Amino acid sequence: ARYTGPSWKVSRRLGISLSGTGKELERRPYAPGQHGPTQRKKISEYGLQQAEKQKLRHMYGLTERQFKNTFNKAGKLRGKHGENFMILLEQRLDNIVYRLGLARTRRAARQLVNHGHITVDGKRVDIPSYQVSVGQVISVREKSAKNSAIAESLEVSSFVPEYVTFDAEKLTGSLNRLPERSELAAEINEAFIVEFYSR
Amino acid sequence: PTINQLVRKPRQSKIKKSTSPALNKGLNSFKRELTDVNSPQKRGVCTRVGTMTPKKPNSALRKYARVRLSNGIEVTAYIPGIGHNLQEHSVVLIRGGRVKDLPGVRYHIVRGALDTAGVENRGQSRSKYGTKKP
Amino acid sequence: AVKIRLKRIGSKKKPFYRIVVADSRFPRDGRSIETIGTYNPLLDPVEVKIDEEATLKWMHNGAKPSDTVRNLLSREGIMEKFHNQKLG
Amino acid sequence: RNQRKVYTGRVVSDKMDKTITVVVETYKKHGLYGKRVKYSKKFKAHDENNIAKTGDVVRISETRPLSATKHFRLLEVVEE
RNA sequence: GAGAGUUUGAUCCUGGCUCAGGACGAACGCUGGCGGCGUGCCUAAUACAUGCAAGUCGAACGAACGGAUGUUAGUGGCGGACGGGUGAGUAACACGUGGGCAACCUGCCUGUAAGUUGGGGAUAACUCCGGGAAACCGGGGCUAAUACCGAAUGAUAAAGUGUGGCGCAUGCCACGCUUUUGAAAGAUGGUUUCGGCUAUCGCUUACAGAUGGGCCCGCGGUGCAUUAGCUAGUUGGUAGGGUAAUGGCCUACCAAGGCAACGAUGCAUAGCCGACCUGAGAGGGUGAUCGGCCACACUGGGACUGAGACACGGCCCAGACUCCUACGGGAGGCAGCAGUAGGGAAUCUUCCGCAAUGGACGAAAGUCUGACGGAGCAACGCCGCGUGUAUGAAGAAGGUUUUCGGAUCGUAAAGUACUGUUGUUAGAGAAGAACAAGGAUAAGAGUAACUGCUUGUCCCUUGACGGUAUCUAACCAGAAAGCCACGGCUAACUACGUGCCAGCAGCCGCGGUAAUACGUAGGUGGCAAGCGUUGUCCGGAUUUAUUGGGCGUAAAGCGCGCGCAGGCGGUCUUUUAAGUCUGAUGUGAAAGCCCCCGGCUUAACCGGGGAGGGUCAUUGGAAACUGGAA
Ligand SMILES: [K+]
Ligand SMILES: [Mg+2]
Ligand SMILES: [Mg+2]
Ligand SMILES: [Mg+2]
Ligand SMILES: [Mg+2]
Ligand SMILES: [Mg+2]
Ligand SMILES: [Mg+2]
Ligand SMILES: [Mg+2]
Ligand SMILES: [Mg+2]
Repeated sequence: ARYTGPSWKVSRRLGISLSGTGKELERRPYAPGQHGPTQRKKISEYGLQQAEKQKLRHMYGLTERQFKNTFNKAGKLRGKHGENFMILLEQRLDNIVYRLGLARTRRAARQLVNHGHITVDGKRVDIPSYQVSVGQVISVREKSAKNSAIAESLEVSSFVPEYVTFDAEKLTGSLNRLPERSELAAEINEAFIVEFYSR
Repeated sequence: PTINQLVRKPRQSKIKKSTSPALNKGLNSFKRELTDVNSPQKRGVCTRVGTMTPKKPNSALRKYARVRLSNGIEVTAYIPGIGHNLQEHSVVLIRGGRVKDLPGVRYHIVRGALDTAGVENRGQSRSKYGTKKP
Repeated sequence: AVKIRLKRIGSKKKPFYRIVVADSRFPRDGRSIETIGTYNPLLDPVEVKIDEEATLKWMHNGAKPSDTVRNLLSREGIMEKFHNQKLG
Repeated sequence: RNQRKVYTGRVVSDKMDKTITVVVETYKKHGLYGKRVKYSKKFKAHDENNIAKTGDVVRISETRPLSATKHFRLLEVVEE
């Protein structure tokens, strides 16, 4: 994708499973590289807050410029800044793809929507950065329906959230209602981020 | 102060000095008069090249060149990196930056811009010191 | 002269037009006297908004349209209207 | 009709021929440090008969230009 | 409204220096895939090689060409004063905002009311002569007009006036009488009877309007007092002339004023604003691109023409600079678009088209337009997308390291399955386009009626971009990742080599044989088609403190007084409304910030609507406080 590198070392560096559920980490949770099993160090205020940012933006897999533009755009919305930012960051299309689970991870979802194997409101959308809102359907192009990657990746679904619907007979789903920081996974603080960008 | 004092004379802030005065002056041969223009870099001609003994605490020899810039100001420029191509009447491009070891130097030579051929054998920070990628 | 014409605005390969009152002399996107509508040729029905009372007024003062502004007025029914006010 | 500008002030000199100079004196706010400052501004009044004198309170009003400097006219003599 | 590091043996304060953010018309170094939107001589207002940027009308006119249409070199009309460029000058009514003109203009546009009557004289073109290479110049002769000049009738133009209604002194508006002036033109087209009539495009007079300009004015916005006096048509007045118009605008005569410490005069600097960047805000800096206004077109001055100029691509003259010559004599001004040289750290193609929008001309077809649409180049910026996706181990080969057991690069690879955003190949192929003109007709006003005019509806029509976007299929993981840092400040550590050497460094500071601070390798962190350095601006910096600082010892109380000016001023009553406060009206352009909607596959971007913004002005009210008065 945008990031074409390996996957496990990021989760290891951050001390959190991202891009999976314990896949990367339950064997050697320690940090990658020459160091990490031999020694550890106490991590500063800056480093903690940064690492929180990293846990967001490498969970979703997007450039930092794009990430901060999304931050500032979410800043307009009336509410708690980081909550609004987390929910809009979930409101990206890549999220909705991966939650429907036609592909096993964010990067695969991005690849799918990059090649345009899905269609919003019936129409084509070839960008991972589209913003879905409440009531917009999504499909599998009527042409990418039988392909083995999707057929085999729909075999797994960890749990369908309560803010999405999906009909696999159609391969058609939709966002129901915007989450509010409890529907999502909650292995983050949404405040150290705004600290790090406010200093 | 009193408000009447502040009205009889308002405040007056500080006169800022530049790190790089000679980059902030242009020239026209016609008028023969310097013209204030903010500039990042200037090119010049090395009058002299040599070594310096730096301040306490340090003792290593520091490579400098006394340059006559495009605008006529004579300036001492550090020659950073291992080895160089330069000699008398050598053309050189010059950026700002203060050698804290060395008293009379305030500017650096951009390495790799002109007759300042890049550093030998360098692999890291290559964009500094001006070596291509191999 | 004083003319009723189009002010080009928008972006490249996607024009939009404000319907404007102006002298012949002033530039195409320069100053104006009053703007009184908008225009878009891209859409299947071209989308026109006109105030029509100020427009009748500027015509009575002698602000003449362009060709395309004339035919926008006529397809909005304003040139018939202005003739009807010239009947008396 | 549209209406013209009128002011009030005090006379400083009489040496000129069929005119005076009226000094207007207003407090006003210094732009930055907020204090009120005595702003003064003198004008040349068109005195049709050399009526007024020095020390006189007076009202004037503007009109067409009448000299290099004059643009005003005597309207009343409010208080000697 | 965030702070961190740095003085000390350590501490507290003070105080400076630097840093963490944001922004650039940027340059440079390393690297480099694409799409969309934008931006791109800031320096030498230095000089110009070349090409194109202002033409048009044959329905104004005469001649020539022509087998009746059409063409032209000329005379004439309009436009050339727009559009386009730059920011030199300019510290001022130049600009912004708000008013005033009873003191002013205005072609082309609209409408209203009248009128285009009769004649004259030439002049180009042309032909000859002479000059000159030739253009091109003169001299003679011929000639047409919507070119010119007369007249009669017509001024809401003057002069003499009288009445009505009024204002803001100068005065205004309306009406009527007398006297004196001031005009013109035709062309096309139809019809009629042949005289006539008559539509349209033009012409003349007056009135209104709209639009565009002009003059005046209040206030506002830059540093210097190591610049305090300046002015002599300078200030006012009476007469006179002048401008589209008021006015020392100018002239003559009289008086000697006028401005100025509320900073005049002078020096240097600068186009001004909307607005842009930053900032909690006050404020700080800027005045690229977009819009408005101003100024200037090699430098200086001057006028003519014209509604409009003292004219970018006009004239004259002086000056500088340059070019061609047949060497006699001619011509010229890129700060128009490209481009060239030079300068510079540095900034584009000597491109296509008038399809569109808009302008000039024309009755229109049409022509002209380097305006403008577009395309090209530059990673210069903003946005977007990639450079594969999944699965795959106690974990290959190799690298680094080893506490020689291992640890790490690392699910990375390999292997298997899948996809085609992009790339390629072949196919399709929109918008943008409205029209105008012409051909039909239906209704009007006006006509003796036709022509014509205005309006309604149909038909027809023309795309540079461009076979570009967009869309369909097929094929391929295949061809698409680099930059910086890792002692703290601040994210991210080991090995070797060096040995106060080589070298690093924004501040503190590292390196003298065991360097996480140098060089390299591995690994890591931060970013990512960009990263970093340099230069500049704000903040942090309460480090110029109005908000928002201080002077015993840290920097800082004149050594002390007498006192002009100014600043500030005890208690009460009345009066006002200079300041203050307040209701109404008007405006503060669009674009931009902000909010709400919509559209481009989202975004950037674009559109619509609203809001905000003034020590804004007029008008009308209150008297508590400041100020004025008794
Ligand atoms: K004068
Ligand atoms: Mg200047
Ligand atoms: Mg501040
Ligand atoms: Mg001209
Ligand atoms: Mg020119
Ligand atoms: Mg040019
Ligand atoms: Mg060592
Ligand atoms: Mg002291
Ligand atoms: Mg606005």
